[PDB]
Amino acid sequence: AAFGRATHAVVRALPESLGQHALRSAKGEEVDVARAERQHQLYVGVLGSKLGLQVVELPADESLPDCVFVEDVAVVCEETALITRPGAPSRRKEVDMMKEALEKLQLNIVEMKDENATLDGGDVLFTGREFFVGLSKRTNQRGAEILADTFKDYAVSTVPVADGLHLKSFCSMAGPNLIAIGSSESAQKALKIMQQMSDHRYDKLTVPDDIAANCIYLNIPNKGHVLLHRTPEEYPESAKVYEKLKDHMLIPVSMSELEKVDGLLTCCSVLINKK
Ligand SMILES: *c1ccnc(NC(=O)C[C@H](N)C(=O)O)c1
Repeated sequence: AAFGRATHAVVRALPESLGQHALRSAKGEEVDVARAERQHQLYVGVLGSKLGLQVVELPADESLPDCVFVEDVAVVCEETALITRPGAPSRRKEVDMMKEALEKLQLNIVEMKDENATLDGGDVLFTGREFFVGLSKRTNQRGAEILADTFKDYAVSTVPVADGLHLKSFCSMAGPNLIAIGSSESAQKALKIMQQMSDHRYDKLTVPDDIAANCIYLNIPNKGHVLLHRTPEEYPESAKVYEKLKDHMLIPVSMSELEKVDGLLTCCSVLINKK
């Protein structure tokens, strides 16, 4: 029942087409697809081999270049899975394989079907106490309302997200009651709005690189606090901050290639607690 407890993870392999065809915020560097695949394979190895989660590995689909980013297509809370309606219409065929995987794991499925609702899972921060939902270019108010209707036990509030970002482009949970947050004025502005709307006072872990505020926190039996964070080679000044979590088992995980198409650590798995 502890926050961040997980027993299962759903992931999805990336297709060769991701290199040229995945959506991306800005034209930048060439994606090395082979290197992205190696980094994705190590990421899966941490969740499954190192941490012992039961990993469901969905196969790549060359016609769905963003299909590695499974977090955008489902939000899981306890035994209920919301299958989302991704803001980019061409990603909506990703939900099919996800719905099948979650149904086989015996989760109760709720599908976002409203033709006026969109929501990317990357815009959803679940603190263990409530949800914050980014209103972005991919997630709209109607999507937020359907999420609130799906998880009626939890408060849900919204926060404006800028540009070609998701809410978790600059934050994520780093522990119980602990929000990792970027240093930018934008990231700080959104955190202030979240904190004002909440009944609770959260502790913060502030990192100097917004993108490095996306980490994966897990509570693993016989291990305790676990945190996957970006490496010192990628973001040395943010890695230094994570180093001061002395009761966390810290695991540096590279994601530099998928970051080129805006995908971060949380985006690459859906985590489930089957107690
Ligand atoms: C995790 C964090 C931020 N964004 C995502 N999703 C994507 O970027 C998907 C796609 N490349 C896009 O919408 O641009 C995952």
